Parts: sequence; C-alpha cells; structure tokens
Amino acid sequence: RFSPYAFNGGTVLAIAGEDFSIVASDTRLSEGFSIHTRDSPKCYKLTDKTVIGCSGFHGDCLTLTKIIEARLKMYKHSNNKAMTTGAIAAMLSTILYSRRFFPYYVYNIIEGLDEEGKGAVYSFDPVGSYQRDSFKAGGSASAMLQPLLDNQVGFKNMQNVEHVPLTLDRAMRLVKDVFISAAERDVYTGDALRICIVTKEGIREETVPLRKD
Amino acid sequence: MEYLIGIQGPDYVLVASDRVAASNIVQMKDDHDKMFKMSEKILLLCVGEAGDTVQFAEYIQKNVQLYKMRNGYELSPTAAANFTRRNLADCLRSRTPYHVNLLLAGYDEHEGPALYYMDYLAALAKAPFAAHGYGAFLTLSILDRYYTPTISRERAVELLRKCLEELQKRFILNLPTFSVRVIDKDGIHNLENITF
Amino acid sequence: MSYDRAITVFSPDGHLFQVEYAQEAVKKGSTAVGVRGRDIVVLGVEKKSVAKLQDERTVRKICALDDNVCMAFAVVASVSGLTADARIVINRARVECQSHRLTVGDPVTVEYITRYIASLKQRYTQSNGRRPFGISALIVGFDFDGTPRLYQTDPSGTYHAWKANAIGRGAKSVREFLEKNYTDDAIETDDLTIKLVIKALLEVVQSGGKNIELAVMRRDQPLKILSPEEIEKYVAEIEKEKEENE
Amino acid sequence: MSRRYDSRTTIFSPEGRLYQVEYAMEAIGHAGTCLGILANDGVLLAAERRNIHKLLDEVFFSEKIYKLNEDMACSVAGITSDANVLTNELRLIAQRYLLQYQEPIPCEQLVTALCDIKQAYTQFGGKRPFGVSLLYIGWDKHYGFQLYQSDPSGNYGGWKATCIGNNSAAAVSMLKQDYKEGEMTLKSALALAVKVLNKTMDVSKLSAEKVEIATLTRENGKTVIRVLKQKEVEQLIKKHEEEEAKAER
Amino acid sequence: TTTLAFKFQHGVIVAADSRATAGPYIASQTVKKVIEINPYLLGTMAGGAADCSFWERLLARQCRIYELRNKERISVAAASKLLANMVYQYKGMGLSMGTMICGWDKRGPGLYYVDSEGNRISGTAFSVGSGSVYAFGVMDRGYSYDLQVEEAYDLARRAIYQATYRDAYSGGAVNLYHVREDGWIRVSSDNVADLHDKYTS
Amino acid sequence: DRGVNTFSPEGRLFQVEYAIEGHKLGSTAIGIQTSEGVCLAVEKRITSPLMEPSSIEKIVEIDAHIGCAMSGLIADAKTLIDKARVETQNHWFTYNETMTVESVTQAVSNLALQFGEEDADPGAMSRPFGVALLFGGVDEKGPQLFHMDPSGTFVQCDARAIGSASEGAQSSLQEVYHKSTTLKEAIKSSLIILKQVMEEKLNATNIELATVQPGQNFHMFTKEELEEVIKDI
Amino acid sequence: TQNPMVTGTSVLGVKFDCGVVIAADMLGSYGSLARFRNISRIMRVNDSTMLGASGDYADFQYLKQVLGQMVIDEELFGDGHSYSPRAIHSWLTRAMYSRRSKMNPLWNTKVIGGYAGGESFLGYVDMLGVAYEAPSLATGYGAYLAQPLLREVLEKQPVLSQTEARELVERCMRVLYYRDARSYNRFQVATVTEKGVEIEGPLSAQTNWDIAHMIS
Amino acid sequence: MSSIGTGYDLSASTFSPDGRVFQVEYAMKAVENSSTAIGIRCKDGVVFGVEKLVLSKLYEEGSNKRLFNVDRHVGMAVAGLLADARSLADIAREEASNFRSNFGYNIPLKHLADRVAMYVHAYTLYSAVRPFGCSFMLGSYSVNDGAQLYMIDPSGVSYGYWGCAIGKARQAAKTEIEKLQMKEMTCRDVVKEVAKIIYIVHDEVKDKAFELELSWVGELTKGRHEIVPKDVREEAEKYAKESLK
Amino acid sequence: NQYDNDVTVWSPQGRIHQIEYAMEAVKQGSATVGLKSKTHAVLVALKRAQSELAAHQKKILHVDNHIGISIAGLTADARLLCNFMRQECLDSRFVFDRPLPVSRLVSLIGSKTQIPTQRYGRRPYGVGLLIAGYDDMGPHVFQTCPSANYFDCRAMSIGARSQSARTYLERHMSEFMQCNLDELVKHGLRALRETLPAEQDLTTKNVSIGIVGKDLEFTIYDDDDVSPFLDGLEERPQ
Repeated sequence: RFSPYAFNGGTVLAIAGEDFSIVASDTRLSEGFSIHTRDSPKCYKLTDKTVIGCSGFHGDCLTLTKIIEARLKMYKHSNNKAMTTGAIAAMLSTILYSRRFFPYYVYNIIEGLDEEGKGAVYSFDPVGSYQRDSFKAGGSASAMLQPLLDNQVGFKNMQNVEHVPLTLDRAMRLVKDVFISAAERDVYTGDALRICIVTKEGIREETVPLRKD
Repeated sequence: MEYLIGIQGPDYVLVASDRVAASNIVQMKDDHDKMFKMSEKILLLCVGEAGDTVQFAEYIQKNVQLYKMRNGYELSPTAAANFTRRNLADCLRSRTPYHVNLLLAGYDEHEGPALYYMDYLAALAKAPFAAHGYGAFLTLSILDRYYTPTISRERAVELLRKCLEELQKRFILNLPTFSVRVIDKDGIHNLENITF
Repeated sequence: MSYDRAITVFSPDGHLFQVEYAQEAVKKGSTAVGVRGRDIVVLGVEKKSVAKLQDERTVRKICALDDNVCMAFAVVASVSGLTADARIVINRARVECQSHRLTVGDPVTVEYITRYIASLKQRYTQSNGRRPFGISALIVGFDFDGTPRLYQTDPSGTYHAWKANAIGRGAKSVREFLEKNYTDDAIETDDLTIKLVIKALLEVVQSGGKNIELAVMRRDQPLKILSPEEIEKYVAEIEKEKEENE
Repeated sequence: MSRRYDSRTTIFSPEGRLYQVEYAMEAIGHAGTCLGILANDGVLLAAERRNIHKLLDEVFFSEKIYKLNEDMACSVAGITSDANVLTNELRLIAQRYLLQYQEPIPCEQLVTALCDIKQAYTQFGGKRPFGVSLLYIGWDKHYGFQLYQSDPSGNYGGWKATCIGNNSAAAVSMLKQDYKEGEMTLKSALALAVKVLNKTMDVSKLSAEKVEIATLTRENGKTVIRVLKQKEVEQLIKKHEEEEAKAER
Repeated sequence: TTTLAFKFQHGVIVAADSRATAGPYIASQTVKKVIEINPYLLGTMAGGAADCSFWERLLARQCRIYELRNKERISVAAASKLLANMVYQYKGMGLSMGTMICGWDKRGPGLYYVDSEGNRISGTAFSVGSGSVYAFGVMDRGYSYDLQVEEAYDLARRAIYQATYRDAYSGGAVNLYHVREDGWIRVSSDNVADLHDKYTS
Repeated sequence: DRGVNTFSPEGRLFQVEYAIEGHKLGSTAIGIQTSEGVCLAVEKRITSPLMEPSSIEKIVEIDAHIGCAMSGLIADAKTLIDKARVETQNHWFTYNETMTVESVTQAVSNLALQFGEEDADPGAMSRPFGVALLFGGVDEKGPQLFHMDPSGTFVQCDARAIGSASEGAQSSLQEVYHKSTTLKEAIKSSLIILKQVMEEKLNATNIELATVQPGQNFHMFTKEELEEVIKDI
Repeated sequence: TQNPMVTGTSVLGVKFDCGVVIAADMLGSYGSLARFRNISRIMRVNDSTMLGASGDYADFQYLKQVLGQMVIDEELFGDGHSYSPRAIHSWLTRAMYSRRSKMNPLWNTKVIGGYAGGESFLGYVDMLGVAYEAPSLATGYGAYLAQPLLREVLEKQPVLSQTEARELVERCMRVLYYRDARSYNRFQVATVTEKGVEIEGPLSAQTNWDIAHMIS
Repeated sequence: MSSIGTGYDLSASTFSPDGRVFQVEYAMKAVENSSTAIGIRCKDGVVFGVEKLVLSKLYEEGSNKRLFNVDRHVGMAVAGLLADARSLADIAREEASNFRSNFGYNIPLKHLADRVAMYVHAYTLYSAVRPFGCSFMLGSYSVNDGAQLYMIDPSGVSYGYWGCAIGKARQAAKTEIEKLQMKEMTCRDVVKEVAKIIYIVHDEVKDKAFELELSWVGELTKGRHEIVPKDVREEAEKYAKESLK
Repeated sequence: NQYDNDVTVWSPQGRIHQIEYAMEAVKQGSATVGLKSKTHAVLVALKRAQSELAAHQKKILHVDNHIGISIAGLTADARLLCNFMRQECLDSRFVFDRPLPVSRLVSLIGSKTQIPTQRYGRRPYGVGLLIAGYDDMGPHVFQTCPSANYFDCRAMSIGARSQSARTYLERHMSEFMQCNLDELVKHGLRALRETLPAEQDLTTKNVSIGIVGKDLEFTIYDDDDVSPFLDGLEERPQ
C-alpha cells in the first residue's frame, strides 16, 4: 500500500475489539501483495511472557523486526528489575522502538493486546509514528481506518445525542472476528485466504484459524 | 527592507529605541507583550529582531560567552567588540544557505572610549551610525531622520517623532502591532518608557 | 588524563592522600570568611598584597562563577601563597555554574554547585592521570525564591547550610571565632554582617582594608566588588569592635 | 617497571604541591631575562637572548621577543625549546581573537587563556608544565596600556613594570625604583630597559647581539608592533649610559 | 494561539482543555485520543503540531523535570522548565519537528507561563493555544479576560470557549478532557462530553 | 605505585578489606522496611546551631517516590546517586512504572570493584568505594529496602543499619525491631540504635527522618513534623 | 519483473519443501541485462556441509548475500565445538541487515532459499532483501512471484503434501514459460536438492521448449 | 634460557639486555609443561591430533578443547596455556572471517602464517598486553595451494613444516616423523601415524586418562575442517594401541 | 610483594601469579551445583544473609527466559560480566532469532575475562559462573572460569572442596538425562552438601533454585518459594 522504501507490497489488515474481559485480535493469515500473494503461513502474533501479547501487522518484514524487539523488552524489564512485564510496561516500551520509525516512515501498526491492572481488559493502539492511547474499538495495519468503523458501532454504542459506552460480550466478539474479514475481502482483496483469530484474555493466548471460501 | 521591523536612533547623549512585541503563531498574538529587548547588562542592551525563535537561540549562546569575559576580568568587557564578535561567528554561518541571520541592534556603554552603538544587517554589516532600523522599519524612518531632526535632537521631539512612527506602522504597514514597547536611554542607562 | 601509576592507593586509615594534600593546595588560596544577611550575602578574602605596580583583579580569591553566584576559597593549612591551583577549581566551577544557567535561567542554586564539586573530586580519583581536588568553597548566591543563601562545602565531599562560616588558617578555628561573634540581630541587619567578615580576616592579616577586599551580592543586582578604599574605613571602626568581643 | 618510580607530576607530593611545577621556576632563573615597562603612550619589552655566544648571524631576529600580532608582543623567560611550541600557539590565538573582536587584543584576556594550558599539562596528560614564563605586552581600550606576566604554575599577574627570567627579585625592585606608577614616557623608558639588562645577565657585557628591544607605540590609527634592528638598539645602549646617571641624580 | 488544545492561566489555576482527534489521517487516529496524559504531576505540556513531536519531547521532559526536582529538593519553576525544555529540544529539532509546548508552574507572582516552541521560542505569555486554528476558539474566551482573573469568570469563559468550538469547528470525537494544573499537582477535573457541553453553553 | 591488584592467598582483595575502615569514621544511616512504608534515618552532623535542617538534607531523592540515605565517606555517595538518579528517570519515561528498590541497587553495585593500578577508565577505579548506601522507596511490589555495600553486593533486608560500627548498629537493630509492625514503631526503632552507637545523642536537628508510605510521594519532613518523631525515641 | 535496480539477474528459483528435502530449480542462463552472458552458471552455493543455498533475483546482490552467509557458518565452526548452523539463525540474521540496506540507494529484493536440518532443528526458510522472511511450504519471490508462484500455491492449498515427483514435471513445464516470456533467459537448468545431511546438485544441463502457440 | 623474575619483565614493554624478552621465554616454558599436540601434513590434506583432558566422566566435547577451526577450512591445534590460546582463536576467527568477505577464496595458509606471527610479536612489544603463552599449528587443505602446515611459536616466528609436534618432548616426536616418508602416504595412512606418537610422547604427571580427538581436512571432508570420519577414526585407534605393544 | 602484583612476572612453569589468585577467589566463594537433562537445566546455589531480619540475596540472576546464570564469588565483578552476557544474548535474539546456544556464548566470555590477565596493572576478575541455557539441541551447563578455560559438563560443581560433589554426580551421571525437573534439583541438593562440612546439611532459606528450559520460562526461587523443589534429599552421602 505504502510507498516503496521498505516495501513493494505487504497488505494485511487487522481488526481488534475490546469487550471488557477478553480482546480478540484478528488479522488475515497469508503474506500478500507485490502483484500476487507470496506465502500462506506466518506468525504475526507473539506472546512475550503470558500476560502481554503483541501482534504487529502490515509488512511481514516490519512484523519480524518489531515482534522480536517486543520479546527483547520483556527480557530487559525482567533482568533489570525482577518482574514479569505487564501491559503498561510493554505499551510504553513499544514507543521507544517506534521513535526510529518516524523519519523512516511506516504504516505498520503494532498493537499490544492484554489485561491491565486497571480493572479491565485492554487493547492499545500505539501509532507507528509515535503516541500511545487505550481504546474500546480499533483498526490497525496497512489502513488504520478501514477496519475501525465496524467496531465503532458495535462496541462503543455511543449513538444517543450524548456519548455513553456499552462494551459487547465474548461470544459477540468471536462472530465479529469471523465476519469482519469476509466483509473487508469485498472491499480490498488484501484481506484474503484464511482468517486468523487470536484470543487474548490477558493471562493466555489461544489461536483459531478459519478458511475463507 | 529586509525582514521584521525594529528602529533605534542614537543622538550620542540619548538613544531612542522601540521594538515590536509579537511572536506570532498563525493570525493571533498569543500574548500581547513578548520580549525582543534583552538585557545582557543594565548598561548593555541587545535588541534582536528577525525570526521569533531564531533571535532567542542566538542571543543565549552568546550571552553565556559574554558572561565568561565578565567572570574572568571582573570589570566590563569591550561591549562594542563583543557585539562585532558574534557577527564574525555569523559571517562563518553565512556561507551555509541556512537562515540563522539576525538583524541586531547593539546599545552599549564602554569605559574609557564612551558609548557605542552598532548596526547589524541580515547581510551582516557593522556600522557605528546616527540611526539605523532593521527590516521595514529602517525603510520607514531613515528618510525623515535627515530632515525632521538632528543627531543631537531633544528627547521630547524624538519621542513625538517615535510615537508618530509607530502609528504610521499601524496605519500604512501590513505589519501593524497594537503593542510596541518604547524605552528611552539617557547617557548610561535604561529607562522603561510608556507602551503604545 | 594519561599516567602509568595509580593516582592514589587505599589505606586502612580511610583517608585519601591526594584529597588531604589538595586541602593544603587550597589554603594556598588564602583565608576567606562569608556571612549571610537578610538581603546582602557577603564574602571577603585575605591578602591583596598591594605594591602599587600591580592590579588588584589578578590576585583575587573572589571569583565570579556566574553573575548571581560567587565564591571565596581556602580550607586548612598555613602553607605558602599561590592563587593558581585554586583557580583551576574555579575554572571547572564556572563552567558547571554556567551550564546550569542554560538549564535553569533563574539565579542559579548554590546546592547544585556544591554537590557537583563533591562528585567531581571522587571522579578524578578514578582516572590515573587526573589530579584530585579537596577544597572548601564559600558558595554565595540566590535562588528563584529571593531568599539569601550562604553554603559551604568541604574536602570530605559534604555541603551544609549555614548563617556564618569561615575557612582558612584552621577551618574549625576561624569558624569558632565567628560562632562567638554571632548573635540573632546580626543576620537581619545589613550593616552587622559586613563587620563579621572583617573581624575574621583582621586576625590573620596585618593592616587590612588593603588586604581586605569584600564583595556584596544582592537579590536584584549582580556581583559588586567594592573598592578597597571604602572597606578601609570600616576596618578602623571594626578593629575597635573586634577587641571587644574577645 | 614504572610503578616503582616517582616524579610526582600529576600526583600531589608531601608539600601539597607537585615537584614538576616548583622545579620549572629554577630553570627559568638561569636563563635570559625579560622585562616589560609601562609608558604613557606605549608599552615596551626588552629582552636578553638565550645566546651568550660572541657571534650571531641574526637569522631569526626573534630569539626572545616574538611579535605575535600587529596588536601584541611577547618575550620568553626560560628555555628556548618550550618557547618554540608556545610561539606557534600564540600566533594563532592572538589573530583568532582579533578576527572576531576587531579591537586590539586585551593583555589580560590572552594570559588567562594561555595559563589554562600551562596548568592543564601538570594536572593531567602526564606531561610536564612548560619551562617558560612568557611576558605579554599589549593594549586594549578598557584597562589601557598593559603588561601581564605568565607562569608554568598557571599564575597570572597584572603589572605595570615587572621582570622574570634571571635575578628577578632584584629586577622588579630596580624597575620600581627608577620607574614609579605612570612616571616615565616611552623613549626614556626604552633606555631604562637596557640599563636593567646590563646589570642582570646570566653572563656579563650587554651588546647588540645579546639584546632585542621591542616597541608598542600607537601610531596614526594603528598600533604598531616593531622589533628594533640592531642599529637602533645601539643608539639606546649609549642612552642607557646616560640613564645610569639619571636614576641616581 | 491554535486548535482546540488550549490553556490559559487565571489567578489560581491553569485551565487546560483539549479535544480527542485533530491529528493525521482522514479518520480518527485513535478513538479515544488523550493529549492531557499524566506521566507525572506538575503541569501538562500541550499538544503542539505533530503527534510525534510533543510526545517524543515529553518522555525527555517527564524524566528531566524530575531530575531537577529530585537533586535540588526544591521544585522547578515555569522558567527552569522553559530553559530546560528549549536546550533539549533544539538539538532534536531538524527532523522536521516543531511543537508548541508549555512550561508551567506557580512561582513568586502567581502563575507564570513561558511559551516554548521547538524552534526555541522564549516568550512570556498568559495564553497559549496549540495545534491548528484557535480563531474559532478565541473570541468568547476573551470578554472577561485579564492576566489574573478570578475563578467565577474562569468558569463562565472556559465552559463557553470549549462549547462554542465544538459547534463552529466539528471533527472531534468522544469527550472534552478538562484538567487544572497547579504549580506541583495537576488533577483531572471532569470529563464532560464535547457534544453534551456544546448545546448547553 | 604499591600493588592495587593485591589478592590475599585466601582469595579476596586487601584493598576491599581496607575500604570498610573509612565508613566507620563517617556518618550513620538506618533504613527499615515496614509493611506500611519505608523510613530512612541519617546523621546530619550538627556542629553549630546555625545549620538549617529544612534547607539542607542527606536524605535525597532518587525519584519522587524513592529515597536514599547515605553513610561512610560523603563524596563517594554523590557519585553513586547521580548515575542512579538518571537511570531511574530514564526508566520512568520508558516503562511508565516506578523503579524497584532492587533494580536501582544492582546498577550501583557494579561500580564497587573494578579497580586496578593501571588501565583505569570511568567504569573502573584506582581504589574501591568505602560507602554503603540504603536505597528505600515504595514500588509496585510494595515498600522495599535494599541494601548495597562496599563490596558491591545487593541484599534484601527488612532492617539494616550501617554507620560508626556497621555490625554494631545492625546488632542493636536485631534486638529491637520485628519484621511486620506499624510505622511509628519502625520510626522509633530507627532512632533508638542511632544515638547509642554514635558519640552524638538524639535531637531534632541532630538527625534527619523522612518517611515514604506506599501510595505517597517522597516527602522530606517539615520542621514541625521532624520534631514530632523526636518525642518517641 | 518486480525487480527494482538489477543488472545481472538470476531469473527464477523454485523452492518447494517436501518431507525432509527441498527441490530447487534455477536456470544456468544468467543474463547480464537482456544478453545471456553465461549459458551455464551454477547459482548453488555451499553454506556448509550440512546446509545449502539456492538463490534467485540479481546475481550481484546474491554474491553479497553469499559473503555474509559464509561468515556466519564460519562463526559457529569458530567456537571449536564445530557446530553446523541452523537454517533459521543464518537466514534471519541477514533479514535484519536487509532492513538497514534499504535506506541507502542500492535496492535489494534479493531472494534465497534455505533448507537445512542441523543441530537437531529442521528449518525451511526464505530470506528477502526487503526482509520478508518466514517458514514456508513453498516460496519464491521477485520474478518468481509474478508468474510461477501462484500456480504452485494453487495446487499447494488443497494438497499440501505434494511430493518432489509431482513438482519435477511442474518445474520443467514452468521454465518452458520462462524461456518464452522472460528476456533474461532461453532455458537450460540446474537441479539442486538440499537435504539436512548433504548438499547435492547436478550440473547445469540443456532443456528445450515445445511449440504449440501458432495453431490459432 | 634466560629470565629472572626480578628485573626486565616488570612491564610488558621492557626489552631484555640478552636480545630476547624474559616474558617470551616464560611463554615457551608453559608450552613445554603441557601435553603433546601433533599435526602432520599429508599429500591430500592435513591430519590433527590433540589429546583432550578428561578429569571426570561428566565431560563432553567442549571441555578442555584444543582443536579450533580458525576459518572453516583452516584448523588451529594449540598447546600450552589454554586461556591465551582460546582468546587468540577468537581474534584469529575474526581475522579469517574479514579476509573471506573481501578476498572470497579458501585462504592461503602462507599469508596467515606471516600476519599471525607478527600479531604474536606485537603483544611482546606493547604494555597493555603480554605475550601469548602457546605455540600453535595452523593446518589446511585447499585447492588454491594444497595442503599447508605452519607452526608459530609465542616468540613470533613463523616457519613452514612438513610435520610438526609440540609437547613434553618436541625433538623425539620430530625425529619419528622424519623416519617415515609421508611422500609414500596419502591422507588415509597419516591418520594412523599421528595417533601413536601422542600416546608415547606424553608423560602422565598431571593427566589421569585422556581422550584423543582428531580432525580431518582432507579427502573425505572436501576442503573444510570437520571432525574425523568414523572409518578413519577406528583405523587410527587400533594402530595407536598396537604401537604401544 | 610487588613481583606478585605485577601482571608481567611469571613462574618458571609459565603461570602468571595473578591468574592463580583469581581461580582461588571462586573457591572461597559459596558452592553452586549446575546440572542438565535433555529438557531442562537446574542451577542450585548456596545463599548467605547479613542478619535474621533480612532475606537472602538471590545468587541466581535473571538474564533471559531461556538462559539463566548463577554466580559464585564477587558480586561487583560479577555485575560487569552480567552486563556483558545480557548484552550478547539479547543481541542474538534480535538479529539471529535463535534461542542462543550456551556453547557459543561462554567462548566470547572467555575472551574478555582473559584481557586483564594480559594487561599490566590490571587484576583478573574472580567470580565463577555456571551458565544454564536451553537451545533447540537441548540444555547445556557450561562453566566459565576467571580464565578463558570453559567446561561442557553434564553436571558440575565448583566452590569449596568441589571435587567431592563430582563424585556423586558421576555415580548418577546417566540418570540426569532421564530424570525430571523436580529430581534434577534433588540430585543437586545432595551434591551441594558434600562441599560443606558433614556437620551441616542444607536448610530451606539458604537454597536458591533457578530453573531453565523453553518448556518453562525462567524462574528464580528465593527463600520460601524454594520448598516444593527442596523436598527429597539425603543427609550427607559419604
């Protein structure tokens, strides 16, 4: 999508939806775009300890650099201190690495997905530019604004005159993973092949593949 | 007629100075009063004008270096020479097409020789002179100054002349400012005059 | 910083040979007393060694590190003159002071200078070519709170707040002579602080107010080094007074 | 080994001061003397060369007094060897400050900057401090006519008449005795300069070959630094005969 | 002054209000973008220009304010934060950076505000506005204004200025974040929604 | 010089063994870890009644939530604190969490032995440090007191005292204190050993006490609040 | 195609992984521009005795990747334990160096196929010059990506258990399309098989196309 | 040999009055105490044999090693102080790797032998480093220049060798290599011949049992330095026991 | 004297006296046992404390969640090598992405610790590391000395009279590979007591346990989280 200077094609669109107990981060599985699709497997998602899992998406080259870098940080906080790297500690940490990718320019958006010690389940967007914030609905990857809208209606439910929230259930999120990617396939066939759904309850990672026909 | 607008006229027993207060972001003056007149001493005054931001960075680096001369000798440095000295440093920076060029106005009193005033362009030219102004404001006053006064003219007439000049900027110039600071210098020191 | 032996080797005393040797090197920069007033914090130095073929500026133990922090030096000994080794601590101290003005533009703090200096001396130990220091400074200056400060530092790396401290010719001895002279009136009255500094210097030096040069520094105004001639006028009255407290 | 020696260069000694700094002053004592005297409209330097030989060709007419700048002058008191390095550092500093400043270089400013290098070596680097005390004469507007004295100890001094090199204690008093504060004019001062050099030398008899005399006199719009040719100094050597009478009387 | 990322000083507090989105991309950058982040309690630095520029500057700032405070054991002034912020930022500046950040603290004469930019501005102010275009925000803010100005006027002014911005300039989302910054301890005041306050005031 | 590589045939440095003797002449510091805080006590060393306790401290801030009280040679403590302060503030931007009391103690401990007569750099030395530091602060694992010593070892302690007699000041502390107890009893326990080991006896300008609770910032105590802790010795 | 900044090119590298073996087919025809400079060239390198490399994309950029590869095996031998690399570490370490090399104006879409079994770990890796590196069933990049990879992948998706024989007839067929479509070669290939115990590769032998595209 | 512990070795830049530093003489003495490591050049390769010390039955190949591959075609057999031998292997590994990047061919040993011998002499020169305390052999099979065997002493002399041994008895082993003609041999026969000499030469006063570990860079390892193949190892092992008897 | 503090004076055996002192430094330090299996690696180290009102200092240090180290000797010297081992392993993980072999890492450490032994006027370090790691081949316990010399062992014990611990280890050498994570610790405990007097056995709060693998992430057991691994020991096998 993004200009050649670290790319010639990468695609991959990710959606992630916050309930208030689980966060499922769904991404298409396949490594695509050049002019055709290169490969059918690749691990975008990595759990650094058991309590933080990052999934980085867009170019598979950026994803391989940034994820290993996210593993490195967990080792740095354990050695330096003695602790397990929580959600906040990782989210903040990603920004230091992200500083590098501002004169370089990227549209690879890495998303740390976990449970935070604030009483809820968390999905964090740091932008690939910099900045970090927490959110109730989010679209991240090669377009950071094409997945985003479906979640805006379904999760947030701020459609009165005013803004009042009302997160959805776990069962509603699973169906949201399966459906979104098929919808996005119509629009941009850069979400294709197989849908990989990762579920993070912030104390475990589980995976589900499903083929797309 | 160069960049931003400043004017100072020494009569060699008085110095008349006014400078704009306006570090403008977009189309509003985020504050009304803004410092463009800096005091290195109570008997040296530097009025820097050009870029809002560039004026400040240039002044502070030289200012710790100025202090260093004061620290060692524990008497006054040669102030005329120090305002030239920064200029020589800006001649080395001038070969580079980067803009760091400052239109400066030195008012200083030196001990032994007397008062010195030096003019600095954005093309960088040191002159002791009867009155000089920087940017558009040089343009505004230089032509009346031969005719309407002398280089020994009275403080009253100077001030009336200055008031009118600042009103001509609001009236004629595309750069008006409704806050200008006026300061009057006798033969040795700064007095803060009424804002207009 | 290049040598081929260690600069110091440790002892089971728990003293550093080079810091103690340095303390004598700083009493080369003769006796300095400083007292803290309500609004004028004043320090004065011993010997200007006047022969009216010299300049007064060049021998100074009073050094301007900034235009709102100043210091006078010594510590303990009785050893020979030389401004120079002390002068070198000043040259480091003046950068240290100036770098802080870049960082915080308000009148820079006394505390910063003293702390930087203690650590600076330990650091020189570590480098084999670098000569350590061990000095005391009478740091005078003002905060951004406008309140008077007089701080003093020691070769032991430790800095304390004080209302009056003197250093030179026995650090504890000039300090104790001031402890007697101190009363509660002294520090608020502007006039009274000046007389304290002159009685302490007048002890070790003959015919002061030519060998007493003192500077007052102010909340609003920078360093003013007074002419010696106006100081002599004080010395004559004050020496009358000095015998009285004894 | 290297760990079983002493020389106490960077290491402080029992004295509280380094051996190397104190020793440098002894070397300066038995080497040719340099004095600077104040006049009302100039300043001058007079020096005894390090050559005690009876035959000089004058290849370099600066063998003691080197004119750095058109605004400044120096003398060497000590070993000519450490002077050679120092002379080259001085031609650069003196001209650099001037490029910026556009005002005749202040005598004080120069010495404090230089003294900092002299002390840098003794404290660190494991090098000894230069065996040369340099006598600077110059003029700036805000002190007036000046003479400043430089040491290997990093000590500076503001003077009006001083002498360093051989038999210095005698020499400074002798300059004070003949010449008070602000007394003597430039021409009469040049005579005085030779008179003290005749008396104080490492080896007697004062000749044109043994002396070099330099003038700072402010000419019409420029401050002119000249080292006088042998011919001019000779007219001063007869003047110095006249001067001996004059001091006494 | 600019956007709606705004602060001005009163007699007692610095009243700081900001919008969600005003950054890059045609949609929302983040749906719940906050620019009154609390990495420390002392005084916000506003969100000037690019998101990367102030934020990058801020990890440095959050670390730097503390270092001064901890070592002297006497707090940093609005001036110590202006000078400190200006020296670190000039050097970093040259990657196409520029911000409009805010050194604040209560000093000797009430609240002091010094306006610092990434190109090294140091100007003294009592109002700052960061982002792009305050011209819709400014008029209603002005009527009852002065350099030191009471809390009652400050409530009336602050409520209309934010509200009016919403009506006139529309592109935000979510809620209008209001925080008040004393010279040592900021607190997040209220989170009233941007659409809710706009009709009301 | 005379050997600074000096090993005994047992297998430790002579120089390190020499380093303790310096601590013994210096100042006295008590750190006690409580469930309800960390209290830090330190000798101010009065010697005039003109030295102001509010203006000057020797309980100093590593972070706004972490304190360190120093003992032994004063110059030596300052060098360790300045490197540790920056490490701590840099940590705060990056992680966005307070630094563990253990995390800061490990960094300083590297500096203690690295000496050698020649090939020295800033990371190395010409003689080992003779200061022991009590780093006390409250973190997310709770209130912790970690102790760093001249041998450059870090140990968790719920009570440590180091001063005029290091082992002596720790033996008084072993008799009084109990592991889990209230803040007032921990603050009392710190003062009590302090006056007995020292030549100097307990006053309110003689010693400096500042207390860090969890859920609080580092507070350096006011003139009055310093005097309140003196009533119970 | 798909190849910014190339001069001497290796056109196409087949890589398909089967159970314990890989077959890679690469042409001997090595065009220096349009002209086939070398009619036979072995584009098979020996990383190690237990590893093998086969590469496609610009051949000059391949010799660069070769010098970097070469040293990594040296490092492992270098210890004295005398270990043979793992396919993932050598390929992966270089993927990072391809992230750095983008910024300067030389471009790389360099593509290598690593199959090894060494130490006790079985890798199939592909490493790129843009640094898309992954484990795979079958991969090829650059010019391989534009034309053979999708037919190879289409068969690979419902039958993920293709064998080296079914792939052999397919390799021969696809290269027939390369002689005709690509302007960097006219046929002739080297068949290289990497195993996890020895590196095997019979020398480049001619092959020739079959005509039937002038009937209609 | 000259050396006294007082004088002319109290800095590593002090030249001795005899023309050869005391420190280099000390470095050779350590090689003389250690076990025998042999490497004989063949017509079709080089065969190494170094005895690997076993002090416990807990030890694997990693413990008490003396075969390094400087390159991956060039081998290094060391004898003497192991601590300096392994450090010089690490710098050497780097030096070989940089050469391969630039040059791009199986390195000729003749160039290595000059550069390494000069590096070993450099450490005698300099104060911040002291001489290397081992003598080592560098051995390779290449097609660029064939079989090559060089030995470098801790002095920093490089000489060329047909077959050298370094140990507790350097002279007896070299006469024994002289008797046999490697001219008649191919690389296969040489493996037998290295194996016996190691057992006889070495005198137990510090061992307790050793394991012979040998390495090929020859015909059945194709110009890269691999550990001995199994067939070759067994042929070699029997003859060594038979030679004792 | 001063010819034994010179790093440029050697014995007629060709041993520098400063390297010899540096090995002994380990030996005065507390005993640590490091064992491997074919799924795990266990580090058992003996603790110390200053007081009864204190918890014991972990002698197991945290590097990564796949490699871990245990120290015996000087902590401050330890910390410089520790900063070096953390820097190299993390490097390996970013660039190569291989869960680094133990065998490559120790050899580079061997190079560094060798540098002060060659330097004039600089002392060797004198801490002993038993580095436990897990790579894809399986676990290895390598022991690196204050000299270059490093060992690849199934089990090793270093410290006071460490030769005696090796004997227990040698009798159960084969068993280690079959045994479980839990047992590997118990066999470690039984070795660790041989070093110390037979007048004394271990206790719960002087044992620190560090477990390594990639079937588990790195754990440090302190003074009271030690107990589950501890149960099952034999009092002084002779």
